[PDB]
Amino acid sequence: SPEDFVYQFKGMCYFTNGTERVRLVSRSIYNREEIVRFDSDVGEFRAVTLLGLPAAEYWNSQKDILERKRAAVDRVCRHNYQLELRTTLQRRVEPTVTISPSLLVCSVTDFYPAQIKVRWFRNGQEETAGVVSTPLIRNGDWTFQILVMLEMTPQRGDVYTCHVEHPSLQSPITVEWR
Amino acid sequence: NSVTQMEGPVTLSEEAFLTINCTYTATGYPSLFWYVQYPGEGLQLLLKATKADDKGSNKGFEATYRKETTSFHLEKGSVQVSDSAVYFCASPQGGSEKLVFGKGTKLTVNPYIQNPDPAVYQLRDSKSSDKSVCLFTDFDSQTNVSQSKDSDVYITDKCVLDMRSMDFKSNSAVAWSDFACANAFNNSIIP
Amino acid sequence: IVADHVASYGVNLYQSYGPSGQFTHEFDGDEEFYVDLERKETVWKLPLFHRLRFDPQFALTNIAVLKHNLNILIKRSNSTAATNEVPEVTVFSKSPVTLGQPNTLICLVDNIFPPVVNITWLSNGHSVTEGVSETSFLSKSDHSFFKISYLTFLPSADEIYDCKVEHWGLDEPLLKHWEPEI
Amino acid sequence: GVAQSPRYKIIEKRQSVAFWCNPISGHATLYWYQQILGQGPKLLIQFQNNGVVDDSQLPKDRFSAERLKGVDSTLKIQPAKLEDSAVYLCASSSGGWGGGTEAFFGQGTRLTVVEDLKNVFPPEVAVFEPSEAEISHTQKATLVCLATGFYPDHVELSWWVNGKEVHSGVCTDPQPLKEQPALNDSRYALSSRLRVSATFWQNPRNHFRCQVQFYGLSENDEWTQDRAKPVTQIVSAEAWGRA
Amino acid sequence: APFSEQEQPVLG
Ligand SMILES: *[C@@H]1O[C@H](CO)[C@@H](O)[C@H](O)[C@H]1NC(C)=O
Ligand SMILES: *[C@@H]1O[C@H](CO)[C@@H](O)[C@H](O)[C@H]1NC(C)=O
Ligand SMILES: *[C@@H]1O[C@H](CO)[C@@H](O)[C@H](O)[C@H]1NC(C)=O
Repeated sequence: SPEDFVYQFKGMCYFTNGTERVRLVSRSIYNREEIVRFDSDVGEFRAVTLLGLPAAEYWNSQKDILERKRAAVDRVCRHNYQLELRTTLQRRVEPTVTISPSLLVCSVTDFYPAQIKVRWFRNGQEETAGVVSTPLIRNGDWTFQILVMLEMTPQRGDVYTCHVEHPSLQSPITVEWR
Repeated sequence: NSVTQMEGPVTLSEEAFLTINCTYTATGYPSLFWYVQYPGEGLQLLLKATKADDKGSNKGFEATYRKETTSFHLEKGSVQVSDSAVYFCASPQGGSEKLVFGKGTKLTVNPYIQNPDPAVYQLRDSKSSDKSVCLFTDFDSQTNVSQSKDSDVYITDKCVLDMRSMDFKSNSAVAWSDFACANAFNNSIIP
Repeated sequence: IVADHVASYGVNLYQSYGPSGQFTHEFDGDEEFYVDLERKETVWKLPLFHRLRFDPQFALTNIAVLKHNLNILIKRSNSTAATNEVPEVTVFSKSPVTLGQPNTLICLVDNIFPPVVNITWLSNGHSVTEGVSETSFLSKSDHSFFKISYLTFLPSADEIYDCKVEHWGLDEPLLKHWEPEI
Repeated sequence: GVAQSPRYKIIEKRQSVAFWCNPISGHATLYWYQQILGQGPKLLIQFQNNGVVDDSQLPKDRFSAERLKGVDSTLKIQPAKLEDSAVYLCASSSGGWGGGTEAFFGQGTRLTVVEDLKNVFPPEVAVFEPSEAEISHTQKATLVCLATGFYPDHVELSWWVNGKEVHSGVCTDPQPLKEQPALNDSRYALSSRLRVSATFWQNPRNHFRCQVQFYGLSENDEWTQDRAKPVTQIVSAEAWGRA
Repeated sequence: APFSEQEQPVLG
């Protein structure tokens, strides 16, 4: 293994309720160690690691840098959110949902955004015993997929139903399995 | 572009209140600047406001970044004759924040001439003694001079000199070039 | 930190190995665009139409400040190198598999550090270059990275696929298997 | 601050010029502006580090700039158009890397593009002594300096009492006068005032000197005409105290 | 255009 020295910088913006509560955190990282952090709720630089102490003590002395960072939550975060409000936040793609055993699985694939709740029905009554669900799988191509399995005792059962709700669905999707 | 300044020259007295309007248009959250250019010098940064409700202050000049009116008006309570310069409103625009300047506003601050003593003296060369120059001094700041009607007669525009050691300021103009001093400065107010 | 939406308007990366670097914008965990630092070119990844524009020069000069700070910090740490983590690989399809219906195989390599790795696909034990693509290094809260590789494949009863990742934390080229259960 | 070179430059109508600029150490952004006579700085080009970021207002027909290694820059104009007579400012800014976006300006390069290098002549300067009238009337003495017959407007006038530069009581004209206004390459004339008390002018030890610094032709500029080559020079005029 | 955050240089 050859030696490698990494360095990272992350200007991360946090949005809550549109642009009501917006918070900027610019993280300077040596390898995996965040050394200096500019927290917009703090107002100035704060060293997190011994390495970041001379960097934070210097940046805090420069008045021009402080004014830029204190205004970056507007100049960067809130500005980009305005064009984010016209592009990615408008993106709504409907999930494709299928049912197949391997245990009964409900394959909900290719949907955006991430907020999604799916429920299992047995004969009309919501079967909640042994419904193991999977994490939210990020495909990395601006789509998500989630699998939901159910411990099914099928003998003399009639019609299992998968029921999913999503922000792209005016009326929720229902697909059954007789 | 994206920054509109107070179009036109401004002239004020030695203790007047200076106000230069400047408005911005650009979307987003831009920074706003004021640059000064004293006569015969380069552009200096006077003051700046980086974000909302920040007020830049320098040399007695003040400017409040006001989002409610998209303004950034420059103000000074007691202007001075040394404040005579050109003032530029500037705001960086575009994705790269290029500093683009407005038209600018020329400001000349005339002194308050307490007790005028207008006179038209004749000053003669220190090397020869047959070429001379007419000099108009100690006139009021309201007094104004104009270029002579004759094409081959030169008159300067007035200028303000201040002898700080004695707290004294006075205006001055020069005429040189058949005419004489008594009728050289005429075709003006000549109090 | 809790928020409705979290964006990384500047995941800046520079390492001494190549030397190489990376500049991307992330919103809610997905990659908006990256900047090819060698070609000085912005490459967008938005799944929409947009007339947006980003000057690639910002990336080049931002990464330059990173290089400046990195060299000074390698010195102030008595030369502390990056410790190699063990990547966690997972292979899965994008859509449910139907015979003859073109699909996409996804290879998620998680917990990558340092940000250096080869990801290739094998079909029936042999290498494949047609129809493979990947994402940039996406950022993680613990300041590691994860990468996702894609293989467009045609489901059949005779094609077998493996994902071959290589990292210094492995000491052995990992192969994750996947078979088309119709 | 930012260093620019040259300070003044004279070039013929159909000819080339190159302006050099060294920004403040470590500043990413670098601008070239154009300021024509009494106007504002018109932006020509903006550099990021070594890469051009904005050049929408750069007339590529003759204007061109470069910042190869991302530190100093050079702006070139070829050929020249008589409309190019202006002050070419260079400015640098941290651009957000190390400081703010505010730009720090250099001295600029005053370019005067002439019709022919044969209308370039230095100034003659004379100083005129105070009048006996005002010394008994106002108890003050006014000296007058007059630089005439120079072209172009590349002059820097200063007063010097006893070898020390004086600014108190001094007053030069903001703009010169054309000898013959209709002429477009007309020689200029400039006046200035220095005021002192009656007792100061009446001291034979007080030496009044008016320097006007002229900036003219370069070394390599060809000059044949019998009139002395108008190289950049200093022309002075002096006076002494008397009673 | 999308703005982006700028990393600051440390003293050498
Ligand atoms: C969201 O903002 C609205 C204002 O439109 C406010 O009334 C509401 O309380 C906010 N929601 C929160 C604080 O959770
Ligand atoms: C590591 O650091 C100390 C000083 O901080 C020095 O004494 C030591 O020799 C260094 N050696 C190595 C191998 O890093
Ligand atoms: C990737 O492959 C190249 C050549 O194929 C090799 O030199 C390099 O070491 C590989 N990367 C890793 C992390 O093993």
